[PDB]
Amino acid sequence: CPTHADSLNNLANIKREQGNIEEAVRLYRKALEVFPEFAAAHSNLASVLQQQGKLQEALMHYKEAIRISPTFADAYSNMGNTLKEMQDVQGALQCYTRAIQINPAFADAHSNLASIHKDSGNIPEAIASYRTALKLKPDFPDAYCNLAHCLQIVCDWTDYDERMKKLVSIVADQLEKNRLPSVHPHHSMLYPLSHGFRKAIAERHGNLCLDKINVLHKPPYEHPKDLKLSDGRLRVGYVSSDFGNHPTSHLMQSIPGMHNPDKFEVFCYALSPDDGTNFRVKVMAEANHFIDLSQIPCNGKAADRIHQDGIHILVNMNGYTKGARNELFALRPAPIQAMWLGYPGTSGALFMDYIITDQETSPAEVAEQYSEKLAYMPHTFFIGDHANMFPHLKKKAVIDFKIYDNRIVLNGIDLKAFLDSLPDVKIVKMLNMPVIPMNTIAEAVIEMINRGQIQITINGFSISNGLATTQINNKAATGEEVPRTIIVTTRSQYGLPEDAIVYCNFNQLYKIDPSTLQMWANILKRVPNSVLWLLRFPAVGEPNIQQYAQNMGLPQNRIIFSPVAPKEEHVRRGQLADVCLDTPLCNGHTTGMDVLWAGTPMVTMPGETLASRVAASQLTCLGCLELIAKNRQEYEDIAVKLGTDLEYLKKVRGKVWKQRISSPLFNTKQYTMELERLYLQMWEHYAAGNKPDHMIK
Amino acid sequence: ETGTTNTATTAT
Ligand SMILES: O=c1ccn([C@@H]2O[C@H](COP(=O)(O)OP(=O)(O)O)[C@@H](O)[C@H]2O)c(=O)[nH]1
Repeated sequence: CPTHADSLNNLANIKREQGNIEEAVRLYRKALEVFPEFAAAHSNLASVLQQQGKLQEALMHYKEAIRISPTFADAYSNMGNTLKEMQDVQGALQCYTRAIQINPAFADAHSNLASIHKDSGNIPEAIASYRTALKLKPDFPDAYCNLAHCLQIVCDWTDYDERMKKLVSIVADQLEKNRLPSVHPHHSMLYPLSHGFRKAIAERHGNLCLDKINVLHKPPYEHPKDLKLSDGRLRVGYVSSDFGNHPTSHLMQSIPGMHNPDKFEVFCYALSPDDGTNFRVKVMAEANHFIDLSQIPCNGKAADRIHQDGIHILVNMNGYTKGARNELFALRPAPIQAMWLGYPGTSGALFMDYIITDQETSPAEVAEQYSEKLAYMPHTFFIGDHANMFPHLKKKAVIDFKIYDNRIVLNGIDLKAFLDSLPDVKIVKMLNMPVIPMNTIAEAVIEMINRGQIQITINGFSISNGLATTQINNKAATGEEVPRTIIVTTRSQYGLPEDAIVYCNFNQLYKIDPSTLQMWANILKRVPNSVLWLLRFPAVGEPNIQQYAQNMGLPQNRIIFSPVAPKEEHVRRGQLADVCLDTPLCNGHTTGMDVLWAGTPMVTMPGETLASRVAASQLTCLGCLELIAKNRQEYEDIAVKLGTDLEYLKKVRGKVWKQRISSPLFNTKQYTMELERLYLQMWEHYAAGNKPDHMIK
Repeated sequence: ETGTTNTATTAT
């Protein structure tokens, strides 16, 4: 009976909306028994099968729906969503374009296609497709919120106030009606949502993982209660999609090797395949055990593998970022599970026990913002591998082209050896600073830069144009290897003025909001002899920032844009700036470490979210509390003072340059020991039969 | 990875 099957299908659509996915599946299946050739039911069943992670089975049913009904546009668009999740972008594109070819007025298909454009980096096209979707279906939370994120990426602040109001309205309505918020947890920090909303958004996304592990029907795992089977060693497993050329490896790649093999056995669980970089080689070589879970796509089998290794503490380095397999944590194969380093926020999830943070980043009085218990590292939870990756930047020299520390810079592993070969190096007190006078050698270096030559040879030493590192050694440029040559970096390479203050910020532009640019405008207005240095990150955001700046009263030539650079050049060119102005909305995190390694003071204003407080935690560990502002007023005054009181700038820059070495900030050895102590407090607490509690001391 | 929207088809 058609009427019987219809009722089953329609009831299943209702169960689905209510979050009862298992019951939905049951009813779609009953519908198909009654009426086997029921296209709508095949397509709808396939949608919930996708939600349970049964992708191949979903594809089978979409194809069956389309065989039955060749112009079934819903089935094509839904099938594309499945193909997208399987990383078959071409297949998804073919489905969406077919669906729109069938029904040009199909809003969902326009929004789904826009998501491809967005993920491919084609923001103007994503924006155009999202706008079409919204024209067709004005009430469309997914399209609206993804559109708002596109606009954020390119700094389009048109009707920004109304935009924020609507985003919060949408999230409020979705949370009240028990639906999945269209704002992604990782983006929630960018909008004026309450802390309550932000935790709930994270919590509901974590519950998606549960839908996928419930179908597995696995019993709880039995966890070890002693270290006997591991000979007294604590077994730590690090789980990451980012073992390879990714910011996460640029921060912690040294840590697995620095764990004490007497007290710790380290397991690294890669969620990604080998990208062939030295980052991946290193972690694979230095971890006690390296397990490629990208070869075990079934989450049940992967979790089983983790459990069979006997892991005591399992560490989630992804959170809600691309490549995550949080289903592994939802299965709970380890007694203690902790969030660490990779994701700047709470999981909001029952299945994570601890978040590894610090007092500055996550003060006890805001513990309500987190679903995990706070586990404090003693200084900052943040770490970077800069001392290992870029030791060529530990020392520098300059050329007296007239003395400036940041107009024409030379760095190198072999720098001192080269300076010896010279009979006229002046040493200036400010360690100290070697200055090469304007002689024949200095002229040859400067001519290299002016002529855009790749490299020259002086007294047998190779001296490189800093813009040409990839042509000389591609591994040195990515940070996979330490450069061997003496490298030259100049303000002239980036069109920076030789005789003015350079304020920098090298973050992705999405971190900038109107309030932020206004603050920067004010600073520049008060330091007449100054520019702001930003990146084309992405390039299409540049004319927007320029418009809004001009609108705030700044001529165009006060803001200088540079392309995004290879990792090594990005860190090295930070030495050319006087001061970095951190973004209060979401701080530089990796980018903050990058700037400080260069010796560049960073002005920050910590907010209420974890992501807005990281730079202050880095600065506190570094020992520069004078760079941390308590409000916008102080941020502007600190920045203006650094730009106008040149003796104070010299002092503070010297303080950063010295303390990047003497403070614990870049000390991976000390960091690992402190992390090990925290791991133990976690373990002894559990071994004494206790549930997780704040480790804040 | 940007989320997508599944379309539910009602039987009539
Ligand atoms: O010109 C540039 C600018 C940035 N970066 C790097 O690009 C990444 C930016 O990632 P993300 O936005 O996640 O940084 P975070 O938010 O942690 O500061 C970091 O590894 C930077 O070191 C780079 O290699 N070249």
